[PDB]
Amino acid sequence: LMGGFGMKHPPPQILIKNTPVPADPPTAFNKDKLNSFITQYSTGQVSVEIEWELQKENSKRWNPEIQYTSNYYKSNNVEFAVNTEGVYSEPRPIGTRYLTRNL
Amino acid sequence: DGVGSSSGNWHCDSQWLGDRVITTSTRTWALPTYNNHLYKQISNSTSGGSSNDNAYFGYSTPWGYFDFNRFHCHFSPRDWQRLINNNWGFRPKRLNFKLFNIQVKEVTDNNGVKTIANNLTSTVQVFTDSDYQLPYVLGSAHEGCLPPFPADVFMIPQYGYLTLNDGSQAVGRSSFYCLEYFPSQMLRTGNNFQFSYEFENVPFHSSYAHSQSLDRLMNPLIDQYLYYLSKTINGSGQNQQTLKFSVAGPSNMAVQGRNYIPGPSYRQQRVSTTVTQNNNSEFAWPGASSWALNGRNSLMNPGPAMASHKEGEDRFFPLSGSLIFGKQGTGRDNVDADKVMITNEEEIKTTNPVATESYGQVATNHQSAQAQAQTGWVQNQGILPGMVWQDRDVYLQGPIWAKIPHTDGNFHPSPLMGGFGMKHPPPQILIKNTPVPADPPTAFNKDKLNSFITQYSTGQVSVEIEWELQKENSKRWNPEIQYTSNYYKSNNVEFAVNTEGVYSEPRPIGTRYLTRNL
Amino acid sequence: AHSQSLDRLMNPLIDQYLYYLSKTINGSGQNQQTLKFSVAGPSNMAVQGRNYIPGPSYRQQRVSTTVTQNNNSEFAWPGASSWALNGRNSLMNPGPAMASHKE
Repeated sequence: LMGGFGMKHPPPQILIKNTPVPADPPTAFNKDKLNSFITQYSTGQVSVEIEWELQKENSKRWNPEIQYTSNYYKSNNVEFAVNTEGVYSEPRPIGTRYLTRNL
Repeated sequence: DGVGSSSGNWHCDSQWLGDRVITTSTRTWALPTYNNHLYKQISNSTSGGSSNDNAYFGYSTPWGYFDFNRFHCHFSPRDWQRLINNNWGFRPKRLNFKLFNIQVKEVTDNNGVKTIANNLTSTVQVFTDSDYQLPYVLGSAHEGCLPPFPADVFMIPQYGYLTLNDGSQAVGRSSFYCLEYFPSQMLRTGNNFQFSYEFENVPFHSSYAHSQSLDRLMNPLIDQYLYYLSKTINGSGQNQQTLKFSVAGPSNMAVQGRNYIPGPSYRQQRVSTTVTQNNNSEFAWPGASSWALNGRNSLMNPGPAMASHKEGEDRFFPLSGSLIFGKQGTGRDNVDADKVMITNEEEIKTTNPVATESYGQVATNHQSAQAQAQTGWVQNQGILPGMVWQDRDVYLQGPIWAKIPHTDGNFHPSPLMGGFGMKHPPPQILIKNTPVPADPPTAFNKDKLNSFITQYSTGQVSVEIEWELQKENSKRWNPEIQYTSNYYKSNNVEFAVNTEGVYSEPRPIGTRYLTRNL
Repeated sequence: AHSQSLDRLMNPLIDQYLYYLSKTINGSGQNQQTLKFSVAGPSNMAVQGRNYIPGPSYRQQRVSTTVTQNNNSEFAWPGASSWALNGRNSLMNPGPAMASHKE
């Protein structure tokens, strides 16, 4: 209902955890579990590539279509570009529907 | 191999085939340094020990060991439910053990602030005792097991043993085992350990109850062709004597003849969970069934497997004859009855005598015209040819196996506590992190180095067991009893984690639900 | 021989996860009754649970090689353990193998 492609078996969840490394155990044995651990974190890179299948416009329309454009008028910033403080901001939501087909 | 490559993957799954189960488990362990790398000759005289029954002598070692032999280590509550509801019996077949992803850490404590650093060159040394040349600790049900919940990190328990003694002194037959005196495998980060083991043939543990008792084996419709002595008295009055006989039949059972008799019994004292019904006195030690060995009275915990109570009376339990488990976070000493988990043995009422009752009754004397027939009570009955019994039941919290002591003879060497007795159980895995000494002095000294680096190690253990199953063949019509989670709403989920992150098992789960014919 | 006894099979360092009934009496005085439990451990052995028990026994009469410590009477035949078969009392020589003396 929100949008997208419903699937019985969507792409699976990737769960990640950094394994616990405990601090020094006491010398005398204790039944209880170890609640003292080393403060720790991890870092890396993820690559996600998707292969998409396209359906090309076959339209026999005469007059020109509507398209999505960046309006030319001058502005303090560039849309879909970084700020002066280094902040990336998307100005407006972009739908998928511009080209037309016959009903 | 190397520092930056992992020694092994985490594999925790369990796969159910038709006749066979394979349960893999993986945990994270932490191994400290024990006894400052020393063997310290522990004995009762070190602290207290003013009673001869409590006298002991032994040695404590820097080594530590893996004890995985409780059931909750290898089974989740769901894999246990799936097991005991669908199957009559089981037994282990193979065992496979792995140590991997070892990490050794140095600790420096200065000015109260402490920095834990990583030693890449340090080793940890581990061996399995395959020839059973060491005192076998595992079968005694001591703490230190792999936690039941896979997310817990557990400490490895210290190894130590006891030998002969007279009081606290050592008798000349006492043995001393140096564990350094065995070949072991030394592992750095990037080394991994493994071994395989095959369980010797053990009879299937029977997970079933009986759908008929031992004293009703009979066709209720038909008479017996054998007689009994019904009437020894002609009538009231003097000199009235006759021998009348009668066909044993459905009208009068319990006088019929039958081919088999219930198992042996050693009576236990009866104590009620209701407070006021118990006596006002201390009967705990004094009124308890014990067995004496060499002047020492060893109280008799779990003895011959016997029905804990009779019929619908659950108020009472045998003093020492039942297993008692603690709940989560239960205190050490003087725990109230509500925090302990008392186990219920009543499933064996059919083949076994009640633990708190006499096995039977025997005639004391010869009767005669002068002498009346007098009968005494049998408190204990050792065995008779033709007896039939069953072993004590298996739980999630209870031990999987034990070691049958090597001796000239043993009768039915099934462990009194529970599980699978074996002459050659799966071997002990002992582990120690090798000593790294601090800076030696410059001038040579004869004495051994007593100054070491504070150090500990960490890693993962994988233990997979291959189990053999005996499937239910039952032709019963009506539905079985099964083990269920009761549906009613509650603040928490049973066999699930708390709000503080604590995992707790609410109740002990026996193995016996399905029934078979006696 | 055996280098360890049957009632010491255990790790002296570690506790048992099984309990026993330690205290049946709340305190001195009337109507004081409670069931207290305790972990069986190195402090109190001989109350621990254990998987095996010692062999069978048929009691024999005790007689001392020191003369004066024995009783003054004839207990040889009368006070001796026997087994009767078909009206005959066969005195029980070497029966179940049992330790001759204690400590």
